[PDB]
Amino acid sequence: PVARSWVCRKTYVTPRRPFEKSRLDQELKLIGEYGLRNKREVWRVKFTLAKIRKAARELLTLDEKDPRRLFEGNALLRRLVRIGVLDEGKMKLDYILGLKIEDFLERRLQTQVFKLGLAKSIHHARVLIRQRHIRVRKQVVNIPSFIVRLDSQKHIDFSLRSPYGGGRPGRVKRKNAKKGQGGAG
Amino acid sequence: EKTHINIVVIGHVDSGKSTTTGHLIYKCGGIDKRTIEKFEKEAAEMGKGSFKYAWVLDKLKAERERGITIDISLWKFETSKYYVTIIDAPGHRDFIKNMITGTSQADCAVLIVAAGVGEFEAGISKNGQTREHALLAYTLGVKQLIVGVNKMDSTEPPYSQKRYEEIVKEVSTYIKKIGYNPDTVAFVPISGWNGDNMLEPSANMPWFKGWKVTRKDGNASGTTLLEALDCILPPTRPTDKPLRLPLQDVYKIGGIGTVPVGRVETGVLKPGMVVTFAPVNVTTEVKSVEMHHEALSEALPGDNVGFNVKNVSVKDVRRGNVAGDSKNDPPMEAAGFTAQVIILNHPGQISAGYAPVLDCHTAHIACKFAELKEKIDRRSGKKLEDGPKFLKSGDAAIVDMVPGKPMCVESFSDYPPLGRFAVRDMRQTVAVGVIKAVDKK
Amino acid sequence: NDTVTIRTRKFMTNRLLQRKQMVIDVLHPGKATVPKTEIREKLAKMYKTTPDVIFVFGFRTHFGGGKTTGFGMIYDSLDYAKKNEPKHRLARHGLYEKKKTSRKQRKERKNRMKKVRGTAKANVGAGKKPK
Amino acid sequence: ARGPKKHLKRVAAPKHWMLDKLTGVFAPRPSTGPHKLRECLPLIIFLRNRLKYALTGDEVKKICMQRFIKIDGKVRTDITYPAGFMDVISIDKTGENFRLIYDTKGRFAVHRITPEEAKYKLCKVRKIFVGTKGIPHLVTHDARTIRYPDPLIKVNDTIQIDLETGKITDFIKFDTGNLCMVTGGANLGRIGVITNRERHPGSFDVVHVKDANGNSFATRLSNIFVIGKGNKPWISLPRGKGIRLTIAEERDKRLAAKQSSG
Amino acid sequence: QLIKNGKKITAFVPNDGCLNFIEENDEVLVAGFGRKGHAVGDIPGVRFKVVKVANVSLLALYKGKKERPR
Amino acid sequence: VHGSLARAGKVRGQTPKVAKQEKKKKKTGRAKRRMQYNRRFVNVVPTFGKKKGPNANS
RNA sequence: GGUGACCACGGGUGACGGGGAAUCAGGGUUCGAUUCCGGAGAGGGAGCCUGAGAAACGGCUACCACAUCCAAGGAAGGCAGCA
RNA sequence: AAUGAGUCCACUUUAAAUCCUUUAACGAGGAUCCAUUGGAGGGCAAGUCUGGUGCCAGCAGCCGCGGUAAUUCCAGCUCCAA
RNA sequence: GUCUCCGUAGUGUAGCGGUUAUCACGUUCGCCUAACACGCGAAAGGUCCUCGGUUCGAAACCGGGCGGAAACACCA
Ligand SMILES: [Mg+2]
Ligand SMILES: [Mg+2]
Ligand SMILES: [Mg+2]
Ligand SMILES: [Mg+2]
Ligand SMILES: [Mg+2]
Ligand SMILES: [Mg+2]
Repeated sequence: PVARSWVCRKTYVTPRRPFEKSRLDQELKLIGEYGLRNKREVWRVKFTLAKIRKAARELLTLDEKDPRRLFEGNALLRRLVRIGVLDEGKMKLDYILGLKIEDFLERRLQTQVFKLGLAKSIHHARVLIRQRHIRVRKQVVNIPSFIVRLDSQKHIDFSLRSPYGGGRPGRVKRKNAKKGQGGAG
Repeated sequence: EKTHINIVVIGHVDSGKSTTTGHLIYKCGGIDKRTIEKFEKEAAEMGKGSFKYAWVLDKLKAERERGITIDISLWKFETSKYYVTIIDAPGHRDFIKNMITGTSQADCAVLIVAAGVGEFEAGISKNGQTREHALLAYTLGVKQLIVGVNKMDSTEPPYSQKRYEEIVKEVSTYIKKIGYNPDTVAFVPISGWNGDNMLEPSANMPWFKGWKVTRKDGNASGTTLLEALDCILPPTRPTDKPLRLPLQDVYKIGGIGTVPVGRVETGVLKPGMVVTFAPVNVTTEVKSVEMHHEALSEALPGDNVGFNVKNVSVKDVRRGNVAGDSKNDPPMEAAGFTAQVIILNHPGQISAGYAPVLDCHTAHIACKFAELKEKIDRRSGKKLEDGPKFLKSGDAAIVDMVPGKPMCVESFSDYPPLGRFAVRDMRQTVAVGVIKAVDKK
Repeated sequence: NDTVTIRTRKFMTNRLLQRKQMVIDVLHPGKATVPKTEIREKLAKMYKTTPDVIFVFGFRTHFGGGKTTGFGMIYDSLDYAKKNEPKHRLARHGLYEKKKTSRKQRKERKNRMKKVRGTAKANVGAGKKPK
Repeated sequence: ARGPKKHLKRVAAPKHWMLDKLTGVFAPRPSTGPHKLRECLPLIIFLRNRLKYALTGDEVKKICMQRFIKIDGKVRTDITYPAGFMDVISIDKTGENFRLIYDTKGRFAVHRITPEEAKYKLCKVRKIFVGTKGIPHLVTHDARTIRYPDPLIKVNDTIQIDLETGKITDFIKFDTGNLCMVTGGANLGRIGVITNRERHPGSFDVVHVKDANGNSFATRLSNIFVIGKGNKPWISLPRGKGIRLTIAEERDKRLAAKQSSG
Repeated sequence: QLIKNGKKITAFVPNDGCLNFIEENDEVLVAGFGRKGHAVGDIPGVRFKVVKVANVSLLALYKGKKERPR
Repeated sequence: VHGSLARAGKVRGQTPKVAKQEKKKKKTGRAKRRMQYNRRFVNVVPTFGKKKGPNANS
């Protein structure tokens, strides 16, 4: 019949137990520190790490010199150092199990623009990114969860159309300007 | 193309209204001959052989068995000038509610009174249905009336001429006080069963010369009904105003679902947009438009059309509801409204607490008088005294009306056909008037 | 007009249809997706051809403006263009007309010709009265 | 079903056709021809997804009607003709010639070849038999049959066949130490030399083949197709030389290619 | 009485004044009370509760979101 | 039946109807998380009380 | 003669089979009417013509159950296709 | 100062449209362009606040609350979870 | 739409063209007990579904409409 795809998967897992005072504060620490909207996206990155930990753990139980362990071993190590959460010289499967979620959270675009100084605050960063102001390479990106790679980290900058790089100021500046010239000769 | 109008045939009890219009349909070519030939065999089978012409419109099994018209019958034929729609009314005392539905959704009316000895003297009486039929026609937005003297062959001598002259003056002496004009209305001799002078001049009527009517828009002269039917004035059609549609009837047709049938009086109805019903507050899109089993693209005012709705059950919408476009202002329920009415006849008095039955836009429900706000004179709306106490016959009064049942009406100042209504009790019309102010819900 | 440049890539000639195929990317820095007519006339100037045989379609604007990628069709002759081209593009440029009736009526006409057998007068007269 | 099937769902199409999931629901469904539909390329995909000459199905319809596509020396107007293995797809108007040979990953690859190397074709004899009046016949891996063959050709050998005549120009005997190509299964598309032919009465024979790099693999006899005399292949082998490389070394091949091109 | 199978069951009305919202001979969407055909709380032998009446939710009537179809 | 159903909705009828006071619109989303993160984490209270709860009714 | 406690035979299934889905230490437990493959059916049965291929039903014949038109003499049906 | 959600020009898309992406002119100070659904005795995060009701109404998946000073019902306020 | 029956304290429901009352209740209520239980003491409770017509005045005599219960038909 139809030529659809219906290939979808959930990107997060809810906690087994609700209402732990320890877990609620730990997630709220991260949400406030990294300026996140809700607990789904701290659960999402946690789910991402768990999938990486599960894949890394499976390879570790796999016998050494196994082609699959060798091929997929450097495959996941290659992309972990590409995004930047893993040190260039820390290229061992053991060191992956030591990864946390803070490093996976600071690679976010909202965090990097704040750290780059383009934004005055982590929460300024989210609204700045969402308002189509920042760009990576020559592409404007309006998603805070855009993880950046080591190569793309330097290119992060203001978009040309935004009232921070090129000209063309915002409407409120124009309306204020036209009101000023309309109030006098 | 052809203008769109409506004619209702009304008269006394057992006056042959359905027989006369059945004979008219046959002459004009509405249906063929063999089917009528098949009705006479069936009619002769049960026993009533004189009711064959009326078997065309009296389709109901109980109507034929009991020999009495009970329900409205819609039928189609074509004149030589435009498109004409006819309805059939019971004309009985018990079914007074049923003629009210049809006459509200009726442009022109045709009153017929039998000329036979005994049938006429029963027609003119306190119990006579002809007298309140004319008043109900007047109060339900019918401005054009044709009077027809039926069954001259029954009376003795056949074709007396003087008897025809007498009966028409008797009805004319009643329309004078009703408000109609004898000059504007048309008078014609017809035969329900004999079958004379419908399409061609009758060779048996040398005494008849020709009727004439004078109106502000011109003159007209003729001999049979069709001359009057083609010389009537087409009414105004306020198409620019928001659409309203009272629920005449609802049917469930296999394969297309629910179909509400009713007359359009304002606006234009098409397939495509969404409509809202006031008393039940259901919002649905119109599926299709058909009248007389013929498809349409638009529904001009004055069209008795049957539109199709989707995702609506039969019991959800019932007869008497008003359907309007949701994009324009849709009708709501009215917990109260302010209406002026005169009093026709009442042996007793009116006080706070009396519950008559109000009939408007094919809706018939009993309503209370919350309070008597003010009594005014018979005409021109001139204030006279304050502090109403009791109401009698022959006087007007404003009043606030709070019906318990859900209901929807529109002010006469905006919608003429919707503001026209009747108030009845004791199987007599006791009040006639229009609604000036309404309260939305 | 001041800052609108046309670049081509994946260019290849195929005399299979006597045409040369390419995918073009426009650069409208602060402008809306440039209309196909302007691309047609500029792409013609780049390839030295009259701007009535150039065919372009499939123009998708990237997120944030600037680059828009489209597909380019050029031909050696307008004769060949009428020969092997989809009819919508010919209708888009006005060289082909589809002044027809809706498919629903065509099916009804066909079914109604199925009811009448043989007689050409009624077979061609099946759709006259039920207009 | 009540009769022959004449549809092919897109998902159910062979993998080596390399079709995607979103363009449509159906697949070319190749017509009957010299090759089975699981190991054939319909002309529609070859001129749309291989060479990108045509964009849609009707565009490849026009090119076939104009009669420049010439398979195995004959013009073919069928949009879904089953091309098959080592068949010469000659398009004379463009001057390019293609020999349809599997790549290293068991997929048919675009193999441009010289015009004079398109005048001949290799073929695997499948059944040898004698007809009426004592005339020996020979049927190949294609549905092509010839009469009066050289009596030294046995089953599962290779015959050097030239186009436009249909005669046997030469032949390759099936023997140990002969270069071959695997035409089915996991080892499909691997060029190697016969090392051992073990036989199983009542069942399929298994042959052992060693490639140039020394890797040894086995397959069924029905997936063998000898394309060389000892060591020297008789056809221009495609890029990769029919050598199989594991997941380890194409990765570093990309990195080397990327680094050189970067 | 269930419109299918015509069986008679007792359904609890789970609010403070929603019984007044219930009159005679109406369609009510009854649901299980909570624990799979078992009696809940101090109510003896009642395993069902009413959810909707006259095709309008009992919660909406309780909170005044929408009123009876009068 | 005992016919004791006449008391349905008793207390809810008796309860005096006090209207909700109008209040400032509450920040929602990331800002709501900002408020509660600032409230409970980045703050120092010199007053004692043995870590009383967020809804102290002192 | 053949089959059966290594469960024959019979009965039930809210049983179309499978690829697969949910849950997820490991082992498992449920679910697969549903887009891919295979089967079955076209209201219930039965019987056939043509054709390479049908026991076909957007083919025919008959019966059963429903049901349409009729001038009552007859005639025409199969949405578990899209709406 | 910045912005979209909305109106809305054109382009683009498309068989023709629509939507999306582009891109004009408007478009935010209760930025009233107004986030909800369930809870606050324990399990289980959150009140031993105030006003009503008084084994009644009712709540309560389970323990249990209510018979006049209800941390549990009906409300207000305030907190909690997503 | 046609018709048929029913409708009276909150139920259980007498009634006379001059009176809607009683009754088992149901409740409020003094009556005892911390609270009960148990029993003891009076009440309130009605547009006679609603609107009228007839009558000197009707709940009932009649007519209407409303709702519940019974059927009968209703195809642009
Ligand atoms: Mg089954
Ligand atoms: Mg299945
Ligand atoms: Mg079958
Ligand atoms: Mg054949
Ligand atoms: Mg069959
Ligand atoms: Mg509370």
